[PDB]
Amino acid sequence: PTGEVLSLVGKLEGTRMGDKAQRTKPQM
Amino acid sequence: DILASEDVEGQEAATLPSEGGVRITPFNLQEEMEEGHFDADGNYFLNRDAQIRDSWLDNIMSAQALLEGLLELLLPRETVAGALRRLGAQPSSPQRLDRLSGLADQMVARGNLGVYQETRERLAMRLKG
Amino acid sequence: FEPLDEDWNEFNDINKIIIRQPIRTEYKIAFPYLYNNLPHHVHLTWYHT
Amino acid sequence: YLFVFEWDASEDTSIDYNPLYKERHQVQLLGRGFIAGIDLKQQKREQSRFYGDLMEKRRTLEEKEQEEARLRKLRKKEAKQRWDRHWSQKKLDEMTDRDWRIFREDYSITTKGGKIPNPIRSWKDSSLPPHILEVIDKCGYKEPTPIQRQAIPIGLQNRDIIGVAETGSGKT
Amino acid sequence: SYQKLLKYYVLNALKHRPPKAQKKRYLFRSFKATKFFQSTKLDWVEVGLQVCRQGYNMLNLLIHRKNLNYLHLDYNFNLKPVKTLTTKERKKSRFGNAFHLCREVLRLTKLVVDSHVQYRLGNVDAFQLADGLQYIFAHVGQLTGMYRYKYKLMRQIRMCKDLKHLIYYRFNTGPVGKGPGCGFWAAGWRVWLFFMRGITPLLERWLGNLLASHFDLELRAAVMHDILDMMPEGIKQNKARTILQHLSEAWRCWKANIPWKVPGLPTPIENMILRYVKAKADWWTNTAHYNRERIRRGATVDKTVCKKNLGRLTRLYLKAEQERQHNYLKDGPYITAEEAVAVYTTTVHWLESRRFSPIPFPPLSYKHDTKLLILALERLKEAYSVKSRLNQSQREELGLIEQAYDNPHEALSRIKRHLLTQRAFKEVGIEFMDLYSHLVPVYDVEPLEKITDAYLDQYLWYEADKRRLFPPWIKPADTEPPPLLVYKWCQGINNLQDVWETSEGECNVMLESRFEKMYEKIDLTLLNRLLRLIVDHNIADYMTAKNNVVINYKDMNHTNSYGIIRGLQFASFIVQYYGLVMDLLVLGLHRASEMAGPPQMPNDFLSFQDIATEAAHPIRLFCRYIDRIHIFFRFTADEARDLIQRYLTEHPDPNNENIVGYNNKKCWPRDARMRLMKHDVNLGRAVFWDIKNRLPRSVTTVQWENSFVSVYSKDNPNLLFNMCGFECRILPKCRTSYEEFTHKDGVWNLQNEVTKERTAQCFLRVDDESMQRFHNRVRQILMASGSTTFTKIVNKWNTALIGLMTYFREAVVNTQELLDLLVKCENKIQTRIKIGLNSKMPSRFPPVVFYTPKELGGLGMLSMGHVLIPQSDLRWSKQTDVGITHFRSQLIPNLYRYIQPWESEFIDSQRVWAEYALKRQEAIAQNRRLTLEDLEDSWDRGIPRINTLFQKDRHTLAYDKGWRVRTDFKQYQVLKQNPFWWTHQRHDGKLWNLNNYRTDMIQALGGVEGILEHTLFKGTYFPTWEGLFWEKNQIPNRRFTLWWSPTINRANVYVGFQVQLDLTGIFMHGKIPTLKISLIQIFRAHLWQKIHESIVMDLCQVFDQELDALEIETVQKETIHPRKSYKMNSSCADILLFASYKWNVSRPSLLADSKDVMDSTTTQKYWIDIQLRWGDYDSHDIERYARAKFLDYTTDNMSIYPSPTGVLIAIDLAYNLHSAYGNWFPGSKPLIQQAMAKIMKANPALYVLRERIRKGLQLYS
Repeated sequence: PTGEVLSLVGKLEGTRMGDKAQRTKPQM
Repeated sequence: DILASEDVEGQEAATLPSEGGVRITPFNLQEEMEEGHFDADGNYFLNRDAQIRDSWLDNIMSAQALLEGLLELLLPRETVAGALRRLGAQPSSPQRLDRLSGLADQMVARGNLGVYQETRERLAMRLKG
Repeated sequence: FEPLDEDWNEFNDINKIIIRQPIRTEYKIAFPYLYNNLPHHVHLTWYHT
Repeated sequence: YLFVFEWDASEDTSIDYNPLYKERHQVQLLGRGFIAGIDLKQQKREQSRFYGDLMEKRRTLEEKEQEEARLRKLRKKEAKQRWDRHWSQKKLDEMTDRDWRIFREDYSITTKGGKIPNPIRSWKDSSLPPHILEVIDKCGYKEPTPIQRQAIPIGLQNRDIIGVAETGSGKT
Repeated sequence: SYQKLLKYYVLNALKHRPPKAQKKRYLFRSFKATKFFQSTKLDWVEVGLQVCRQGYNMLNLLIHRKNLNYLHLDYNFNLKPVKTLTTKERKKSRFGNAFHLCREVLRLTKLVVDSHVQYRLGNVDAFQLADGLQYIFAHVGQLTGMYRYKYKLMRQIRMCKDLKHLIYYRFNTGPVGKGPGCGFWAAGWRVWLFFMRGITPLLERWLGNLLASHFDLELRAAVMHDILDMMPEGIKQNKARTILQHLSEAWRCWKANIPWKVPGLPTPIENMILRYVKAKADWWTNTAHYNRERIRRGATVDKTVCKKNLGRLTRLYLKAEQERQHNYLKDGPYITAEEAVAVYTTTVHWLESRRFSPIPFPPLSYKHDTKLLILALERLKEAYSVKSRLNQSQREELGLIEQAYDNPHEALSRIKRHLLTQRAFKEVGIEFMDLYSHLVPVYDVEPLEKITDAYLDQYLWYEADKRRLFPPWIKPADTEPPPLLVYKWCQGINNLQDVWETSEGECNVMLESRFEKMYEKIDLTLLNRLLRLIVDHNIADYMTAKNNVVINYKDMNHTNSYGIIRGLQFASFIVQYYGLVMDLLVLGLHRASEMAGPPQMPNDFLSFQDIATEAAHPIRLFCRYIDRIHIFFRFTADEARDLIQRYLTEHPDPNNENIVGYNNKKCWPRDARMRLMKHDVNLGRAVFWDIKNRLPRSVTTVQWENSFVSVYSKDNPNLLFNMCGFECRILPKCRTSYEEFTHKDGVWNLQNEVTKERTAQCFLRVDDESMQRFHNRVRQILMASGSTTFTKIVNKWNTALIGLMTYFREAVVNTQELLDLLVKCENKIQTRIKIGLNSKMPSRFPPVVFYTPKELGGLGMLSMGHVLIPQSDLRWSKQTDVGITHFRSQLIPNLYRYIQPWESEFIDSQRVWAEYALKRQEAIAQNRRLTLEDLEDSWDRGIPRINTLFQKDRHTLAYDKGWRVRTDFKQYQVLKQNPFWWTHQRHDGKLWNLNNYRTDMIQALGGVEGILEHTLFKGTYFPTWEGLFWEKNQIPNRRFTLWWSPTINRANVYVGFQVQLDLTGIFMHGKIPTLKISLIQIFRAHLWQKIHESIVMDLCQVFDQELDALEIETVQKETIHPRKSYKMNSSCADILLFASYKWNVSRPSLLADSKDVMDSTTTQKYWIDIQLRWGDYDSHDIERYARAKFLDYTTDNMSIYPSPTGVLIAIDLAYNLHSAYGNWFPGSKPLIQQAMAKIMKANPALYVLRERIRKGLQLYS
């Protein structure tokens, strides 16, 4: 963990694209 | 833009370099202005002239008496080096060979070069004139 | 050693190639001109004593 | 068809999953050739033990006795050679100066001076008077410390001693 | 080790060459004839001692030759300074590396000699000697520091290490197990002898010489010498001050493309001047092309080099443009009369077949002139809304624009008068946008002409949208983003009649191409003749005579007579209508009439009347983005065979040479890209030739080298196309494996409209050009100066990352090289900040410095990568009246999971717009107006967004037609780069949401209290965070460094090197001048000693009052040394108490510990010490600090205390903590707790410290 951002190749198995994406409510 | 030594508001002197093996920072920006310099916003820019790179530094008796002694220790028509050869032939006489080598080295150390290929008669002419 | 991307043609059709036994590197080294494409700077080894 | 002083394991070659190349079936050369440097008795142990059967099948009936006599001569030469044992299975009268020097090297002791005497190997092998041995036996010292083993003969030869060791190793 | 030794042996065998013939070499024979040398016979050990002592004497003479009295050379050749150096003493100690190399060689030699001296004294046996020589040649690198001085020597170590391995195991079989000793030192001896063979003459040469734009300038000097030396003295004294004046003037006139001519000049000296100018011009041209080819490949360079090279190639392209315009004015029109009449009558027949009505001039009042003029002024002020500081020529432009706002009818009258009258125009300036790969022009127009051209642009697009001038296959449209264009193209490929059935030899052909030199080959007279059919003749003459104007670059003026001016407002119309004339030439009138359908009932994009007119022709899909065409053919067997026969009739191929030169997609694997079967290659050649025959080369030109053909047949499993930056591979379900259904990103599942079953799969990738453009943008971000703050660089990085991801949403996950490039460029951006902090590279650095949002004082960085938050960085602490409480709260969330895909957004958009249509139909019949109650369930859902329905500017933005191609052509008018060129927020809405990213960023970083431990907040004495504000987008570098000083200046960040500041106890790890300049300003005027003495005096005033309650007879303030406040090796007592009769003392316990059991060791003297602390993030626990300092200072022979019973009080100033540890007499512990509470709440010296911290951080509340 010496900084060192790692590549995302092969590090997504159960994570989708639409997950954890939320929308806003109409204001007033 | 570059900052001077007057816009620093509170430099002080360098009391002691170290205590207990820990190096003490001298509280002034003199050495930082010697190594590099400042801009108007307070960034630092360092000089980069280190060509050799120095990889260890990055991480820290009279001459007449000499001639009389040599003419005493020589036989006629004999070189000094030949006398060394004969008196070194443990040798037969360690002490006189030691004395001869010492007088030869005291003559070499005074600037007289090539005294080994020197006969007795030429040293006698040197002592005469 | 450090080194000193081909399209599908009519010539390298794998439907024409019978794959029976796998061809290895020592086959290319013992016989440098039968199984090699672009054999530039190879040297011919001794056969047998 | 489509700095680091060690060498890394990723630089290795011959990582090939072939039944022919992992077991490359090295030669033994008529049971006569030997691989150099690797121990000859160990090479005779790790052999296929097949050509020995070919020997004892194809030698003459007198040649089995010839092979046995040659092996007995070789074992006689080996027994003349070994007569270089370890000091734990040797006696005191046969223990040569090289064996005493290896015995001094085993317990990490070294001595300065001329003609250092032989140290003590055991209490049954020591040379103390028997009443001192009885007192030491009653005190409970089963095995001597090396400072005892060296300083007791030098202490009995009336010599001045400088012992370099720390407190708690049996200097007293 | 075997394989590497065999590698070295093969290299030495291959690199062997026979030695060169020479005279036989005898150094010692020439040494023997000299009388200064004698010969003798000596033992080896004696001469081995003589050589090493002579080498020691030589190095001693070389040390004390430069009068260096402070360097001591040990007898084992170890060189050490005797004291701490200064600046000049480090300058005078700069020897070459040959010195230290000879030092280490003589050290090795003395080890080798003394190993035998250890033997011949009777210490060791020869059995122990041969092992010792074996360890030396094997472990040179471990016993000597010679490896740091020569790097190629690393070859010599590992070889000697590899020979170390083999022999050992070849020694270690049988009864031999492990342990020291082989004794086979020769193998390590030969390698170092062969090393000394090469190192010897270099060191001899060093001792020998120790003990004893410019090329063009030299060429110009040689030319001037050749000129001036030939002339005699009376002409030498004249032409030295005669030639040099016009010598630069001729070069300047060449650079400005001015013909050089002067009267009264002889011809040979004129030819010499011409040769000088020609040679310097060739040098300058080669230098400019070489400097462009250096920076094209990504090599770093100074910014001034790029700024000069852009001007050099700008001048060269200006000279090329003035050449090609002169070539057009000399060669006449390149188009024949018959081709012009043919395309003219073709346009006539197409406009008669569609019954088009021409666009008239607005007579007096169209009743929409005001809306179009306001939209034109808003588009003109769209660029000037970026920055609030402008130049004077731009202030005049904004003044003219505001005068057009204030009096709109006079502005409309001026526009209409310039339309009806004006035909001459002011000169247009030219500049180039410095893209690293492709030069692109930006034009500068007079603002009074620009307002007229913008109103003309608005009026022409508003009339062209109403009159239905453009067929729907002309792309881009206002309603479709280009990924939606790709998706509708894939659905149009899927929904054809039996497009995948190839059982009888059918074929699919996908052509993509670009009209080469579309903008530069438009004749203006032909443009006027084709433009008079659709608009008024005065409007056509206005649009034609505008292009015939002079273009200027700062010294150079040239008129324009061939090619259109692309930087105009209305020029976006000129691109789109003339390409429709290309639609008449490639597609044909019959097929375009079938695609566009009747004028009374026009067809949709990629739709037809019936299936018979759809499949009755092979030309059955067509699309054109601005210059790139994309065509799709369906062939039967006999048509394809006849087309191949018609191709091979005029162009035979006897050797099948059309395979070599076929453009093919290399980003896909070989089973994925096009297989080059001979029938398919011949069919693609036939298709491209049949398309090329329909276009006259004087009008436009397509090229095979920039085109692509993908053929699907029985022998090709898949189809390919590049469009809108997307690489697309279509692959059938029936031609592949079974049902398996593994969900992957970047995969569009294609289904039929009628049967609604899955028929094919579309695979998406990002092309190479977009990745190279992104890497160009990364390199432009990396051209930031050192004075630029970090927040601007992070904002540019975030802008580039959003502009990449929000266009390439689904395709980034599919490609892996872009995922590697993003992480690599992210580490380069982080390293750019890490070097800007300190010049030395840190071992570790937290991501929480970068990814903290700007509201909490951070940079607000976006994340595309796998970054982990390690443990013991999410722990935080708090102090209250009962003591100190600690609390404990992982990966940083990324951007791609917080963005919707394309396909689900398209399905959601279709569903919400269908539901909006049904609710609108139910709302009209019930006499009901739609409100926010009926549309709160589909908020921010759909392309375009539903938010555009509730805007105030409905009647204004409803009149803006043709905005997408204008938004794309904004890049030719504004000098800044344009991210989000494919969208506009007022029309399509906002297509993403980034507040969840900040929410999960605050949540994932341990909370606000977990973040603020790194931020020096507890030194500022603010009880809450919510009542605070920053002094005002950007943060300075000094304030950023002073803010993040608790997490940068740590022991595990800059390992090993630590120093202490003079007047404080602040320990700096490494050195940071940008933090030292703040630490001097805050801690000035002996503030550390003032705080220490203030706490001492306040505690002495505490012990002065309440005297009889503790049985104190005398309080004493000790004579504190002025260096005691910051010395930390030892300490002394500060306040001493004398007991009246006797006191009981307890065991040493903490300040918060109340379990006190006192012993019988009654003492009279009691002592109190005050210790201050400046801590960091990993070491700020004041309780264990007080305990460790008490157990250190009371258990050493260096500190002096008069009493064995006392207490040590430790105060951390970086977090404002305080604790105590030691002995206690009765009544003292709650008194000292309340006293230290009152001190930490009401010390004026601590108040001065905290207000100086708040002044330095510029943080208020």
